[PDB]
Amino acid sequence: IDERASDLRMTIRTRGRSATIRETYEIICDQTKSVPLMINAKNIAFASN
Amino acid sequence: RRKRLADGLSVTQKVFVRSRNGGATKIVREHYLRSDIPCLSRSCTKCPQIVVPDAQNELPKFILSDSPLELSAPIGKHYVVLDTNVVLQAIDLLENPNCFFDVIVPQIVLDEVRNKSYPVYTRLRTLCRDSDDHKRFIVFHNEFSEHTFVERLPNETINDRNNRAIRKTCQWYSEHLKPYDINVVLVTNDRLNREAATKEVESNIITKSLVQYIELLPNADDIRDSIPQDFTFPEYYSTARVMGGLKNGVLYQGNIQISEYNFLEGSVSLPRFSKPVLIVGQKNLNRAFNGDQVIVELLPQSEWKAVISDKQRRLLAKDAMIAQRSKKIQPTAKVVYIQRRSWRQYVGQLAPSSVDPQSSSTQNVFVILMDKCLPKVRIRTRRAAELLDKRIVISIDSWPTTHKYPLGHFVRDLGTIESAQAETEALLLEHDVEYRPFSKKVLECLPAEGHDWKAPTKLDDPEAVSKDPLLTKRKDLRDKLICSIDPPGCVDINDALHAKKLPNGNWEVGVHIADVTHFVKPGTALDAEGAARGTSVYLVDKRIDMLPMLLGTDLCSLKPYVDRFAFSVIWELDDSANIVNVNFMKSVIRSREAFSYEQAQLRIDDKTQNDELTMGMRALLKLSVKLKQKRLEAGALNLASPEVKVHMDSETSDPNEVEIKKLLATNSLVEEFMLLANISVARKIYDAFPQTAMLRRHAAPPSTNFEILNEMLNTRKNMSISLESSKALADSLDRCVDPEDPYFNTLVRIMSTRCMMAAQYFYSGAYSYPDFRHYGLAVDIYTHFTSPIRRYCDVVAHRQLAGAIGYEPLSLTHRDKNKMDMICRNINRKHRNAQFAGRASIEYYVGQVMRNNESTETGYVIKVFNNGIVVLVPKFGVEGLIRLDNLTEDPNSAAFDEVEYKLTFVPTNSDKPRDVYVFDKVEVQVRSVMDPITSKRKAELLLK
Amino acid sequence: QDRRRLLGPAAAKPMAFSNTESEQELSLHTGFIENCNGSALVEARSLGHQTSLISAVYGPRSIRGSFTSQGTISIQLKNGLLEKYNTNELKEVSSFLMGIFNSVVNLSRYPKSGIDIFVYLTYDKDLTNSQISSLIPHCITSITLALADAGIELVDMAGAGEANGTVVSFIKNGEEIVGFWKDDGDDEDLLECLDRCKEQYNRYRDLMISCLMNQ
Amino acid sequence: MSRLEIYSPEGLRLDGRRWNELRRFESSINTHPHAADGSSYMEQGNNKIITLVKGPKEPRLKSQMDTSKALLNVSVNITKFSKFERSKSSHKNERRVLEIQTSLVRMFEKNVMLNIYPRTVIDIEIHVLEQDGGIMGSLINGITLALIDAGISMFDYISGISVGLYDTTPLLDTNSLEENAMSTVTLGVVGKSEKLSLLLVEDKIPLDRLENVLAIGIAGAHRVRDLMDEELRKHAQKRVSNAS
RNA sequence: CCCCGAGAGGGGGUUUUUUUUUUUUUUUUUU
Ligand SMILES: [Zn+2]
Repeated sequence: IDERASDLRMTIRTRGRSATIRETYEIICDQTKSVPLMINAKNIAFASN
Repeated sequence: RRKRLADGLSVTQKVFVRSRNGGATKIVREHYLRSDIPCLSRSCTKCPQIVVPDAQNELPKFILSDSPLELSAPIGKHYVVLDTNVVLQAIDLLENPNCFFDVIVPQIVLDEVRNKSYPVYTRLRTLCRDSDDHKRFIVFHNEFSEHTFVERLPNETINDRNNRAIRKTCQWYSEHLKPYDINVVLVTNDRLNREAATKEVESNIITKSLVQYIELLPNADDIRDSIPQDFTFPEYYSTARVMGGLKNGVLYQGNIQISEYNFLEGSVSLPRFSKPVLIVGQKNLNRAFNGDQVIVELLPQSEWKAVISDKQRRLLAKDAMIAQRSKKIQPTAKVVYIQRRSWRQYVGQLAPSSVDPQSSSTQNVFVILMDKCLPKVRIRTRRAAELLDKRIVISIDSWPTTHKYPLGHFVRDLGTIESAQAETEALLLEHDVEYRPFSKKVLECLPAEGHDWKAPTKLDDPEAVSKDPLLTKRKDLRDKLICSIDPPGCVDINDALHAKKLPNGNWEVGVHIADVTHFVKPGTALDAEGAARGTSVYLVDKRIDMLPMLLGTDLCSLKPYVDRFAFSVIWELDDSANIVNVNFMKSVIRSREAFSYEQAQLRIDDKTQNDELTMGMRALLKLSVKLKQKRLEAGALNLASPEVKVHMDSETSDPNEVEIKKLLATNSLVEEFMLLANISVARKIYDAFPQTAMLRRHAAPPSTNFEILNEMLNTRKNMSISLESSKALADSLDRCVDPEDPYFNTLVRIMSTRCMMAAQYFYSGAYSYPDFRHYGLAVDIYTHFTSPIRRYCDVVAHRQLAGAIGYEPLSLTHRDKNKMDMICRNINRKHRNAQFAGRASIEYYVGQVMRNNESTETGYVIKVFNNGIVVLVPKFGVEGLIRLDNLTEDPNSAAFDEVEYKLTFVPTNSDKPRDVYVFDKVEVQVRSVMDPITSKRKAELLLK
Repeated sequence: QDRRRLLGPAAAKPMAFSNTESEQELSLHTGFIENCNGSALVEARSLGHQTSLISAVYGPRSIRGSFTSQGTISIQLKNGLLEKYNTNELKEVSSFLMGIFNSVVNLSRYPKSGIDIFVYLTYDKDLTNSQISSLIPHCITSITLALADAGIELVDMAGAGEANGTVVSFIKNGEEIVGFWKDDGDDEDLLECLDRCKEQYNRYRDLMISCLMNQ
Repeated sequence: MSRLEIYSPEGLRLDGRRWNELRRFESSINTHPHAADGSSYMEQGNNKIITLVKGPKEPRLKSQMDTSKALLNVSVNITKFSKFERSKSSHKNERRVLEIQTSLVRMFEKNVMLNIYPRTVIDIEIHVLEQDGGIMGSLINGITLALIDAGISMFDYISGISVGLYDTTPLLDTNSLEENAMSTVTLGVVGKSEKLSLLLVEDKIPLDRLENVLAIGIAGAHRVRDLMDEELRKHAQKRVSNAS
């Protein structure tokens, strides 16, 4: 995520009272870097009928 | 194009664009052009022949007088047509009883006023609706009339078309009223209108600029004062800018607080920020008032006290939130727009410093507003000598960047200062209390019989049942022995009690409340005004009723010796005051006797009378003690604040004596059964309407409120209040008593009352069941029901109970969660305004008693500070402030210990270091003096 | 979400990434799908864009709807694994392809029959570190191979070419045109496009015949 | 809570009409001769409706064929540009629309003599070009006119109308603004009678006010019937004059 | 009950697949 994205909370008003929707952080995927999936290789079964 | 219909009606296309949320929408509505629009004039002899009846089969009334205010030629008799601007600016002058009697308000004007100001539009409609034999306002639908309707010419601004539309109406009115010799005067400040008239190509029209028109009236001098009017503030932003700012998280709106201790610093409550953002400076406050909803912009971090792009401003916002958590430096801002002004008519007095007695022409003066948190206003006037020592009403016109002070013009002359008439009237309208007499539309909702109204002898009589089909549900309790226990001069009786002993050993207790619902019906103007007032205010002087005198003092009032309708609640309870069952029913009763609290107590005391009535009165007292005891055991609170009663001499109108009201056992008698009635009704109405039940809750007091009180107690008197439970708070408050001074316990009680949360009305759908809790009474549920006449909340409760028992279906307005929310928020505000106005009334009269009198009275120190002390005088019930300068000699030698709340100093008439702690009983010389700046009668106290 | 598929949780959001003339060669295979009557695999690699699409012909099979002296043909393009196109755009190419093979397929030999041709845009990689125009000639190649592999009579080997957003399909040694497609491109460049596409048409036709014979 | 004068003390509404007056009601017959056997273009206020009646004709599928009566079908196309704010999604399969189509069919099944057209199909296509309140009533009038133009036998006219209830007051022929500010009742009245083919109440109405609202609607619907009948005889008379 | 021959002949009365869900503007009581 961006360190300090300018987009913060969004204020929504009710009938007299006020409320603030929580700031939604935009998650971004790395273009290059990646980690392998952690599969329980002991559990991988193969199919036959 | 334009199409002609069969009725002689026409239809065209009204198309406009409305911008919403950055959107552009083309709105198109059809616009019908009629031919049957009445002029609404008494003189007219053509319109009544073409007029048609309303949905309710009622022809509209022609109200414009056939002989209006006659003015020097060539005006003669005349009607007044208003412009949009003159309405927005001088609405106060338009409500003045001494001018503007016959006024025509064009539809196009009414529409523009509605869009530009909501409130002014309502006040203008009220003038139309409220018309009498003194003032007459109408609304001529010029846009709907084919004769007066004009359409936009090629290359013409909407403002010029509308001005031409108004001008077309005046011409139509002029030509239409020629046979009746009634001219029309167009009151307008606009430059544009005159040019079209100067040519006078098509028709003539008399138009006077607001000021120019006033100078043509017989009473010009009496109404001229009501005419609305390197230093430079930064201009407010344009409207588009702030809407985008709020949406982009750059600008923020909230309510601003400005303290009387510091006018150069304000603070706004923002939702995104934890601690309130400070606003330092006079340019930064930007002509903002206390309580105003303002839009603020965060100042650079270098402006902080103890950017270009929107991205940096949002980063600044985040740095501001961080700084608020650190509590080292606090962020500041500046107001750049005023969303909603808290402006209202303002009461003040002319400052003698800015008025020159030698001047004969018009001069500028200053008026000191009664609000100590508000600046002064400039006034243009000629009668500066006649308004010198009087309470006046003024209204603001503008506060631009290039003027150091706001500009205002006078509205009314209330009266001289320190007079019962002027002070009471100023007192009421400052706390927003409508004291004006009920309008004709209100009084018309009253029974046609009048004061000779009477409950039917037989509840099955054909005539009576024909008029009232609900009369069959009405129970008959006229055989019961009902009596009312109220103060001496009480004419508006709400509650009535009785008691019988059932053959099974149990007691039959009946609380009977005035049946106000039977007279006030939802939708009527009577109900409308009733809801508006919320509650009737009680003063020593007068008594502003919530309902008309005919209704509240007689028809609904449970007077003795007469048959009166009532909503009755009957219990069957044992000797230990335990409810076995309870029934609610609308009934008809007849009060045996209207006792006074002193008169009722003596009857019981004597042992003189064995009469069935007195035997029942004694029984009620026996039940009340049992009932009160159970509440105390349960956890009921016992707070106290017995305010003084201003005795008035029969001989002299002016007040001279101040006594204290004593609580008799009859007061506890009535109180206990009123509470019992309210509780049972609350349970019943909530069971019937679980989502819209008019109830009343009381929040539990926070620990923070008592931490300061327990601090002073544990330090000085070495005591504390538990706060664990209501019963715990009551027990610890009860044992909080000093043996050397009995009043010490009373002082703590009246002081621990100030730190209680305000009880409020609400509807059962707004909160959950555990939130229905009433802390001060220790009950799970509670409501107001016993006083319909003086409380509108009871009226709602009555209607809900009637639907609960099946007497009559509950109105839709009391089953709408939205409508119920508006009723509750209103009566809550009216309730606060009632008590404040009531306490202010006591303040004035007591202040007049001590006006020219000095007496050594008993005082108690309630607040200790380094600038002085605050002592309370229980005899007069007035708190006073003794400044350090007038407290002792050599202010630099005096010391204040916050830990012990002790203030040591050397008295002016002595030289011995005296330590004055808190809660101390001290001798104090009382004295009253009106401050030459605030014009408020304050009580200067000198200790001894 | 959908009651016929498993699309996972609704609050989930797809992963979005961030930042921190040329000769053309193609590969051809036919008859590897036992499920249908005819199938073809067409793979092309050039510059910064490779394409692997699969065609499948189902027919001639029964037609419920109406009597017919001649045969009826339907073509449907399906999006593949990663690259995606608008459904409208796939429908448009389908219509363009229907017009072409309604000029080539000997419909007279298949009364009251239906020939349903499917083209799967399986793997279309865009490696540039309306793109649909460059895929059109490969579709025609796949459908032609699949139809011939199915045993459906063709008047002539229909092929095509693409040049600057212009696609034109030829038959009869490039003498005549069975379809013309043009998006974007330039002005008065018709003659240049026709020549360049005919060169691709000739090359594709030779490789197709070579595939239908030797393989 | 409405800040606009829905019903002013002067007895005038936002558009200028009183309580009791219908909105410009302009009918049009034989508008699409090359597209349908019967056609009508309705303009009731700002409402604009094209109605096409195709049939009686051969069913496209023999599976769906009744040997005792004709099959009556109604499809309402509320266009995405009918309302000031363009709707993003289509309304073709919207439950609200399916109910409308079903409602209209159930109305005319008991009016159109389907029994005299066995082994045929009557398809009614409707296109709503513009919408501004009382769209259901306008849909009813459009079908009745178009069916008559197609020379399809029916027992009587079916006139549609809407009536709002603002507070106590009853408002004939309400528009979009009035419908958003109060509950409305849609009434279909058969001919000049007091019999209702369609009674539609979708919002809250007090039980005591309902009978009076019905009374207003029936009276107003009778006027709609007269206007429809008037315009129809006018179109008829001219054709007779020119043909004969 | 229906069509074609003048007399117990003949011909017709009408069956089956395709594509998901939203929806309008400072406690308490009597005053
Ligand atoms: Zn007139």
